[PDB]
Amino acid sequence: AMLYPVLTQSRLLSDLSGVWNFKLDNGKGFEEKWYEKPLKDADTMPVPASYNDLKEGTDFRDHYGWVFYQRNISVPEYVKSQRIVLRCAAVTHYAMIYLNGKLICEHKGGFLPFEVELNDDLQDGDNLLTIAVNNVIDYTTLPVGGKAPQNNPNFDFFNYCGITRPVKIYTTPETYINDITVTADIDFTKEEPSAVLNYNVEIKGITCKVELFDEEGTKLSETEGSEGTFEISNVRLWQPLNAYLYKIKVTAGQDVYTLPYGVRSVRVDGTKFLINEKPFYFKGYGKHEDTFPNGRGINLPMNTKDISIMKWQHANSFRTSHYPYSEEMMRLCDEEGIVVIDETTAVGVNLQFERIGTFDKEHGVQTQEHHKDVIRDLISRDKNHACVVMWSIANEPDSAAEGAYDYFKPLYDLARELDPQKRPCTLVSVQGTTADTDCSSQLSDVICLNRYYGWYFGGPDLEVSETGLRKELSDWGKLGKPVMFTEYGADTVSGLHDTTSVMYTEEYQVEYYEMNNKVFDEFDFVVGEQAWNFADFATSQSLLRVQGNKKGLFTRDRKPKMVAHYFRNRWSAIPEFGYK
Amino acid sequence: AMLYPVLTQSRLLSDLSGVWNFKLDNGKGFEEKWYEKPLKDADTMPVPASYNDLKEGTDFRDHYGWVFYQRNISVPEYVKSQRIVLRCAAVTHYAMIYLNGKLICEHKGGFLPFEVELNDDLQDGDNLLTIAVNNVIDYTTLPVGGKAPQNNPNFDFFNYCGITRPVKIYTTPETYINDITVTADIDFTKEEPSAVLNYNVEIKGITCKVELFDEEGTKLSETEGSEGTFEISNVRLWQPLNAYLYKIKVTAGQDVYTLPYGVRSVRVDGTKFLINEKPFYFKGYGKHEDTFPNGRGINLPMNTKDISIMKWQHANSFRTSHYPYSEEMMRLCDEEGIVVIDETTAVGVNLQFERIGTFDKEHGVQTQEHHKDVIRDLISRDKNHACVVMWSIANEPDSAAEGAYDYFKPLYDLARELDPQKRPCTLVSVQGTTADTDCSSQLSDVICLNRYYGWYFGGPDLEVSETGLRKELSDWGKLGKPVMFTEYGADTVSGLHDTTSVMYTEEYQVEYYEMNNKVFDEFDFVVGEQAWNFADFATSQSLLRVQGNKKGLFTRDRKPKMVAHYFRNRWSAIPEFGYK
Ligand SMILES: CNc1nc2sc3c(N4CCN([C@@H]5O[C@H](C(=O)O)[C@@H](O)[C@H](O)[C@H]5O)CC4)nnnc3c2c2c1CCCC2
Ligand SMILES: CNc1nc2sc3c(N4CCN([C@@H]5O[C@H](C(=O)O)[C@@H](O)[C@H](O)[C@H]5O)CC4)nnnc3c2c2c1CCCC2
Ligand SMILES: CNc1nc2sc3c(N4CCNCC4)nnnc3c2c2c1CCCC2
Ligand SMILES: CNc1nc2sc3c(N4CCNCC4)nnnc3c2c2c1CCCC2
Repeated sequence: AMLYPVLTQSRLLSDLSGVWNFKLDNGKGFEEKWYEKPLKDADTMPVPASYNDLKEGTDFRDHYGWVFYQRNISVPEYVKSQRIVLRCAAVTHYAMIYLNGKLICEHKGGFLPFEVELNDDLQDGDNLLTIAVNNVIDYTTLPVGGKAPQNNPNFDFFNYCGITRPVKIYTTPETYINDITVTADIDFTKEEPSAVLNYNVEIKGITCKVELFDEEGTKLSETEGSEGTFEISNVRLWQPLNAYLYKIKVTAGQDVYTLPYGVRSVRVDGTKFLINEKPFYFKGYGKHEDTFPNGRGINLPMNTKDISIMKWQHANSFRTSHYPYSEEMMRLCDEEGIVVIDETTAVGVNLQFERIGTFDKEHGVQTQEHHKDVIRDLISRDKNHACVVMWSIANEPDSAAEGAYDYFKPLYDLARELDPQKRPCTLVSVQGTTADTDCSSQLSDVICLNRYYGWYFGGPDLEVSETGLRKELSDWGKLGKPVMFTEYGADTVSGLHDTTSVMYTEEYQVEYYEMNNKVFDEFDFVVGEQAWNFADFATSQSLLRVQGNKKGLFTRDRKPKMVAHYFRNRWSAIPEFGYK
Repeated sequence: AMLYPVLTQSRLLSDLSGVWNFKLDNGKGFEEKWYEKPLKDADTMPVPASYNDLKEGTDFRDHYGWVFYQRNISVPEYVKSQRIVLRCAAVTHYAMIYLNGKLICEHKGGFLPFEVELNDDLQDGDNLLTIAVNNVIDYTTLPVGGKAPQNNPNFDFFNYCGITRPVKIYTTPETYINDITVTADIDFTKEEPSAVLNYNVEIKGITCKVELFDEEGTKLSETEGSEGTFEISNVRLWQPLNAYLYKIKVTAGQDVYTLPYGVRSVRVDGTKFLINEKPFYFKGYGKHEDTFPNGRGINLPMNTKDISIMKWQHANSFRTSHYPYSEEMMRLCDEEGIVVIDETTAVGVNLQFERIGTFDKEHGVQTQEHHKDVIRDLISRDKNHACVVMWSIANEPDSAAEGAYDYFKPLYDLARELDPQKRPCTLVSVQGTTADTDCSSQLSDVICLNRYYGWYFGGPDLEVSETGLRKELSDWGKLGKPVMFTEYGADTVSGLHDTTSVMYTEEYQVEYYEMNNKVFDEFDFVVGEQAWNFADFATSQSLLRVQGNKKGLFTRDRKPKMVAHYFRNRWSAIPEFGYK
């Protein structure tokens, strides 16, 4: 369980972000005890941020192995009173915290938070904090390092690493709040729908009371109970592009924490994805925590810029593509009313492109245990987010291979059981699968395709490509379930133009999406269009990557390609609800 | 009078185009007799083409003065039988032909054809042809060289010079055809309109008979008479975007020449520009004979490409901006059905931007005599072109200054009297004039404005700019005449993009034209929208020119800016006829 550190009367918060000392491991790093003494001949390195692009030459950009972040720490003795904790929101890949020279914590997983307490190794005076980060990826990591001394991603984005998100120090009373959970039942029956919310607070280390406020701070109800309930008639339902967030003050044993919460219902019904009992239609794109020169590092300004562009463009949703995003971005979609598809680090679980099969148990992937710890850690983190309407177990696994069904079912189950809101589960299907062959047809509530008819398939022949896409999508309808496209797009170099289009031209990109959009619009069970990608992003080099991935509607610096004006006009004529 | 040299049973045609010898005058050129001996230490230089960009360094690009083209010539004695003529379709600025060392011809005016006969200095064997070209521009040239050793154009395009169009050698019988003229009267009354055409052939140095064919070569009528007539019931009327061209074989004294001709009526009526008695609406742009690295040189392929793009874009017209275009392009618009506004070299007749006034007679411009010879030479050349529906006496003269009316009336008159079809006359008004102040309000059948509300005026404030444009255009309506915009646009660097537009961005360009187009659409007396410019073109350097003029809808190599897709959608929903 991981609550978002905030400033409360009961808890303090001090950011450690800034320029830290930094050294690339030379192999002999751990041998000598760098985590013991202050790094020598060190380099400077802002935190929070990916370090790959922040220096010059390939030696930083393409480093294999470990790096050492190092910074000094010092708390006021008058604080030992309360509990001292170190929250690392995300260290890409493996983290190893040393204080004063001793290991204190260790973590696997580059995109989710982890904490460690400091009360009993926090010395007096100036303490030597050391965070060593490893970037190696393999068949035991999610995301999955392939075989082709260098990391070779089995995924189409660059392997940005370092202290990707912030490192803070918060405190707490000795017995504290540790995990608040809230769910809602809404009775749309009444012409003025109302709702009953179920609280479930948890403490560790006494009386606990719950206060419920409205948008403006107006209190409206109170109760006591580490597992009580609450009633709200004439309830302001959170809605896509129309967020309403209540707030919640849990006072419990000299400790109080506040939580926003939006009241809405998610439910699949036949070929309809329903939000607050209405037939939604996804409009938006798959995104990437990718900016220059931050790498995958957190970027509050671009977060707001990205959401400003989405509203300008008349979109309503995005998918945390290939990894969970920052907590800040998740809260922002709550405030702004952005429907989010929250997705795990499970990309590259596919060895298809003697031959080893993906789910061979001696020579194939070794990810299921960690895949489970991710599903749990992620749902623990974002369970209370009204923006989250669905979960994505994995992006493009070899889901039509043998071993496939056996791999994923234990993970779907774990997901369906750990979501206090029992939200729809899916996985994003790669090109090649079909209704009959895809283990997703059974395990998933929503069929999410990534199809590229007009690019990989059939490009530059958009007629032949249309025939293919009708044929395949037609078949997908026989499952009687909601199907949305989570990726489709074409690599386009901003600036390349032509009257009779050729591939890579802004005109070819617009035509591609006209064909796909025409076919989408023929099937009432298509409940979503999400283009890949929102914006150009960095990938590993290869002959097929024109200085990265150029499938964005926008450039890496958020300037619109012609296609961005095509979608803005199309999405403006398509409602959040009732499109079918 | 100048007929377009073609291949006829009576006349031969041999192109002299190719790589000629070429030398930049060093001042001492004429002193020594370069036109006498073969140039020494010469350079290579294709003809036909502007020479400025065909070499490296500023020394070619920015040469002040004379250059010497030189090529060898040799005719088969068995030709002396017939008349031998040298037709120079266009030598930019001043031309001076030498044969074997003797001057044979001289010309002023860089954009119209001129010929000279060779029978009596054409030696036997190999003859030394020499064409010396001068690029100097001043208050006595059209276009007008300003005061700010270098040419400073008082016009916004680069001063490309050299043998701009081709040099050929044709022959003729001794008594020959010299100028055919045809006009038409159509009786739209009948439900199957018919027409009577009036021939007017001219010979110099005998029987002459006229044959009339249809599109496919089917003869349909014959007659005799150097000034006879002809009748055609159920006539195929040439029409915008629907050309029908009859042909005409004038056999006369062992000499025959063929001429295409289209039957259509042009007539202004109130606030309506009527073609074949219907209310036309101009759709298109102002263009420039500008390609790389040809300079202003002729370019048959780009001519066809430009016309292909216009049909793709759903345009119907263009203006020979700032100079008459090649004969080939003029014939092409006949074949393809492009309405053309034929315009003279008279740009820069405006000194506004002790102070000298434009039409001061000692210190101002000295162009009226030549301006007249241009009006005559031009109408003599293009009189029979169905594509030509209007004449432009001058682009942006100081038409609201004193002396203005006196300057232009003699030229309007000369124009209105020399057009066998009595076609509408105009001049294109610069920013600043108004209905009351513009000598064009009286002399012109169509008010043609060049306004820049949104750029020079008011940019980046498109609201304030709209208020200005409504205010001014409103007033222009009080004249009860047809008003079309012949220029409006905004400098746009292909590739610069933004969601919240800034000037120079493809998005700002599209918004500019949306505002102007909205206001245009409010006034039923606006009969035309022609954007400036069709494509990016070269200008003299200055702080206000981003590597030339970037106001094109297309780049200099004909690739579309976003705005080119905005117009194509708008023009597709606007008819050639009946828009009002
Ligand atoms: C019709 N038959 C084909 N089907 C396919 S599929 C495929 C392929 N994957 C697709 C799916 N993406 C997904 O989409 C995005 C992207 O690819 O840009 C990624 O950014 C994103 O992270 C990822 O989710 C990951 C990788 N990569 N390369 N070639 C192909 C290919 C080809 C053909 C025909 C021969 C040529 C290649
Ligand atoms: C609203 N008040 C103004 N009005 C005007 S007018 C003007 C100006 N001319 C206009 C008209 N063009 C014509 O249009 C094209 C073009 O300009 O690109 C040319 O290519 C084309 O050959 C030619 O026909 C020739 C030149 N050049 N520079 N500044 C201005 C200016 C300015 C202001 C305010 C201050 C800033 C400058
Ligand atoms: C794991 N992600 C991928 N998935 C796929 S699928 C497919 C294909 N197709 C699919 C349709 N059926 C016929 C064969 N052809 N070539 N490459 C691919 C392909 C690739 C990758 C990533 C590595 C590069 C190629
Ligand atoms: C001959 N072509 C021009 N015409 C014009 S008109 C105008 C203006 N305006 C017009 C509206 N009334 C208020 C003043 N301001 N600045 N420059 C100009 C201007 C220029 C040129 C060419 C040289 C550069 C400037």
